[PDB]
Amino acid sequence: AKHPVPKKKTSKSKRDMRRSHHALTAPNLTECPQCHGKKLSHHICPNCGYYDGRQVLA
Amino acid sequence: LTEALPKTGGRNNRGRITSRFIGGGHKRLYRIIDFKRRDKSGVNAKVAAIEYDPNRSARIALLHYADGEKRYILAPEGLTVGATVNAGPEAEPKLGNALPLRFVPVGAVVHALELVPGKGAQLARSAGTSVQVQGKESDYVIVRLPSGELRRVHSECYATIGAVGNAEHKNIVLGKAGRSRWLGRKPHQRGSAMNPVDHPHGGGEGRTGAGRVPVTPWGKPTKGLKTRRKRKTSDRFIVT
RNA sequence: AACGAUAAAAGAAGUGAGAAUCUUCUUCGCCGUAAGGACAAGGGUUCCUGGGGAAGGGUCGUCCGCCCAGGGAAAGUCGGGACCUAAGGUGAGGCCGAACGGCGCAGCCGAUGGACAGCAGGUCAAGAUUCCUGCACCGAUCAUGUGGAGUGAUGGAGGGACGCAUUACGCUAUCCAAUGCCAAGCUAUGGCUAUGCUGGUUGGUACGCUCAAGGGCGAUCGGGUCAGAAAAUCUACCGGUCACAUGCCUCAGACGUAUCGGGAGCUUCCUCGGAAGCGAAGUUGGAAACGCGACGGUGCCAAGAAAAGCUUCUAAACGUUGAAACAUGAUUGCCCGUACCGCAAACCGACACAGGUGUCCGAGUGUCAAUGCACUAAGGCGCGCGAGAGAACCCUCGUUAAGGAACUUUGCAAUCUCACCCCGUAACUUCGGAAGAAGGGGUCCCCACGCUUCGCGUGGGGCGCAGUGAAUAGGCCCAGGCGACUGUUUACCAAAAUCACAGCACUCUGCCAACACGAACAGUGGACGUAUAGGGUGUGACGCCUGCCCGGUGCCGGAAGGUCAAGUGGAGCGGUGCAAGCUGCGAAAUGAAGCCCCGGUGAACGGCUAAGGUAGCGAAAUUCCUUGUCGGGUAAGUUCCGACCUGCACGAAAGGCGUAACGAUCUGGGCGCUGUCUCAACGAGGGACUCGGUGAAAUU
RNA sequence: CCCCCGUGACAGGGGGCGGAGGACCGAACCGGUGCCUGCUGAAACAGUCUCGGAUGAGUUGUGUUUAGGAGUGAAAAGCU
RNA sequence: GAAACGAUGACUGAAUCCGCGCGGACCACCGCGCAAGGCUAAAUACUCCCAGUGACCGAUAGCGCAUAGUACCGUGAGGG
RNA sequence: CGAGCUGGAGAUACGCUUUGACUCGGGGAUGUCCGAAUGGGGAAACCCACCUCGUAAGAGGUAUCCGCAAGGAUGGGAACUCAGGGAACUGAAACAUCUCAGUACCUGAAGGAGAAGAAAGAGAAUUCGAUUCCGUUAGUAGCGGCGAGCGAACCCGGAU
Ligand SMILES: [Mg+2]
Ligand SMILES: [Mg+2]
Ligand SMILES: [Mg+2]
Ligand SMILES: [Mg+2]
Ligand SMILES: [Mg+2]
Ligand SMILES: [Mg+2]
Ligand SMILES: [Mg+2]
Ligand SMILES: [Mg+2]
Ligand SMILES: [Mg+2]
Ligand SMILES: [Mg+2]
Ligand SMILES: [Mg+2]
Repeated sequence: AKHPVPKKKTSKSKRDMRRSHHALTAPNLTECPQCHGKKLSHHICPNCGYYDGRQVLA
Repeated sequence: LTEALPKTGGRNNRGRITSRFIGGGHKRLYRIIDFKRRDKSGVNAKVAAIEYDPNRSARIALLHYADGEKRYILAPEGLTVGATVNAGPEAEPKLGNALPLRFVPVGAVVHALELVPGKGAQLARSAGTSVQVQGKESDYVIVRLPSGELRRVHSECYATIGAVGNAEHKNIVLGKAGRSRWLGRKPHQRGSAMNPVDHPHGGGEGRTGAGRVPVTPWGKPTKGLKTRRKRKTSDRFIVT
């Protein structure tokens, strides 16, 4: 059939214990010095399109 | 070559394969032949041309009767294009002339012989087939059939002078299979190649044979197959 | 884990709640004898338009072949039926059968075939040989005229009516070239200024004293009835009379004139995009069919549907005072199919699946040719997850020092070889072959000169490491085993040394043939055959050959006798009744095929007791011992070759021995070449790894 | 088939021309040799490459016939 | 089986009322019956349908179906 | 029957109805095309005809099997009935007669039922008086590789 296969149902503890590293990491947010709405570091502020001056439209 | 019937291939009877093998072949048209000749008694005909007929092992001649009507007749060994032939009791013991056995002298070599005065020819129709006239008995005549059987045939039955044509089936070597295919199916399939299930010979561990039997039941070499029949009495000396 | 081919994609613009994915634009890359286009089958509305956005879509969707609504499909001439017949089906009567049912002459059903009248353009969002415009043709009923007497079947005959290969002449479709014509413009990077560049370059019909290959044809009088059931003026058979080349009849197509059509583009309006109006040129030359002229020519054996329409005839029958045939105008025009996909995401494969699917068309350049191969037109696609990374390991690849089979079950795998031309070419042979044997040289460009080109030959010069410069593209040889040979087979582990084979034999069968299917005295296959034919079995081209043994088995042959069934035949025994009777069982002898018995038969089962192996082969596809023994080849040889004979256990049509040629067979050897190996390395791609989206399975 | 030479017991040998073949090479087409890949596949039998036939015992559509101890079979107990 | 009687596919083949069959080889007797012509209600079997009832079921039960021979699988019959 | 109706359908609109709708009970008249199917053909539901009457629309007929003709049969039925034909698994701890069983199945005819039925009978009393069904007789008598196993009938009691 399917050459290598599992030997027992992996317990609720053991199965969950594995997901101990699946913990999503929330973005490190900074507020734009202009338009004042959050933005990700080293990127352009979504709201105005500023990044010292204005680059992107709307 | 002139106004004939359509021959249709068929090797299975009312549905099932009856006569084993038989299958390929270039397609043929049936030529209507005058075997009896009886109604053309007294009237002479001229040999228009000898011809090819793939239905027979012998060649065929074309007769043009004095009344107009043409008939395909069997071609005898010797008959030339443009030779006169007549039917009826009043006829020469010369090539092609059709006459009954009483008027046929002793020793005269004939072919295309009936069995009942009527119906038509039923003996010596193949190539080079000859009937020896041994002698007269009563209203019957003793004759030697191509095989060597001495049948009592009534002197009232018609015949044609001479032996049949199409030389000899010898320089006819076939050659390679396919020749036999452009006629009838893969031939003689060995029952020894078969299986216990298929044919008595079949089985074993190599090449063999042990009892000597045909497809279905019987026994193949030497075993008289004739019945204890009526026609036996109208026949003297069989073998070969 | 996967997201279904390694044919890419990129950016810009738009839309939208939301966009890698939908739209438009410009690039890119992929197919192009297809991955374009046209049918058929099959599917069924999937086609178009306008909406939608649960589910379906291997991701996302604003999108679709999906959900909804509306529409679209037009025929006297295309396919089919009102026409015809094949295989087959069916079949009043007729033949068989426990039944139900099985057969069957005529007839009837049945396209896969025969027959048959329409072309060219235009154009919905979606149909077009159907609608529309232009100009045709077909039959039918009648109307006016012509003509002035036949018309001619349910029957005759003629005719339709037929293969395969090879091929001459002319031709178009159709394709190429140009300082031919026509149209638009411009070009600049260095140049060109047009003799450059790009595009187009004739389709339908009518008429002609125009060119024309090829193709098709004999006419008439008479006689015999004995032939077409009969008739016939028709057809056939025989005869007489003008039949060589000529001569009639046909023009495939080409040309000219006209006319309708189209035609590169051009012109306005534009409602984000279409619509209406206009319209230039038409040349010279080369190629060219599987289409046409056409039922041509020749060669061949394996000897190549039928029926109707159709053309010719009389029988009947109506009428000669209104014939058929012609001509022109009116009229007439039935039923079904027709959208759409259709080598595929709409069909069969459970899937939007790397498979399968019959027919047609399928351009250009280069290339002996070509539907091959590389690029490419028209046209159609990038294959419905994506983005980074550049580990192990996996697949699919490229190169590799020296070595070159040492790998290994085995050169398995992969190299090498590769086309066309020229030279050259063995053993052996069945005289054909082996043979592309082997081996060698060439091959690009330019100029001159020679010829038969689409090019080729000679001479001289140039360039590169290299000239079939890329793609398609045999490695070869020595010996053996088996089978002759082409072929065939285990759909899905066996392609072979199996089966078939031409050739050989033994044998059975006399025709309502043996033999086979079958309820059957049916019917049929064998066969519309007839022993130079048909069945069965074995062997297996060809060459030389096929020994001995008939006791057992089987087949064929004999009868002097033994055996042996029902039945004929009743001697004798017994039951009951007073009795005549009525009753149970009943020998002898006679009574067929078989079996015992005698004889033969081996290309019958067989044997090497009935006899003990004739050649020929032999350690073999057969051999235990065994890696027999000596020789060969190797540095070394359980295999291979060759002798030998001690054949555990070869041997003559379960054929013996040998054989040229054949082989995706099997074994052994050599040359070549090589990552098969010493012994691995580096490089590419696709997974593997990482993010975002969708998210299985055995197992437990 | 037409021309050319040769007579030892000989056969044909040469040219022309023709256009044979279960002939060759090779696409379509029909097939399935060897390896690898695939092996909860793209796929209930395939893929790339390589290989066999390729005017014949050839391939193929449509229509129709033969079936369960029955059919069919260039013969494996194959296919139905 | 000592196998009567019915039945009849094959060959045969009679008596006619001091006549014929029967009574479990066969005989005598004793006893029961008139074949070889037809017709014939009712009591019995069943439940597609109908009505009534039930120590019958109540949605994995009960019909397969709270309705469906449908969806779906199969060329098909068939299955569901 | 006596006020509602306009089917499930929950759906709006037009309406109909005490001159008695609707629904219920009972007759009729229509009834396309297929289907025994029946003019002929056919891949059911579609093709193609002819004869008659008819102004076209339209109406009727054209199959065979019996008998003069009236008139009768063709096909369809859940099970039940009878007739022609007639398995195996299984039991016999194997299997062959036997069993399963004249069961399953196929076929023909038929009806509301059928079949059977008026003693050349049952039978042992010189008793009975057409048939079917139930009880019983009775696992008796008997059959039987006398093995597995199969198994009556008269009498009597009823339904009729
Ligand atoms: Mg027939
Ligand atoms: Mg990736
Ligand atoms: Mg990083
Ligand atoms: Mg040898
Ligand atoms: Mg071979
Ligand atoms: Mg081969
Ligand atoms: Mg992920
Ligand atoms: Mg090749
Ligand atoms: Mg080859
Ligand atoms: Mg519940
Ligand atoms: Mg139901």
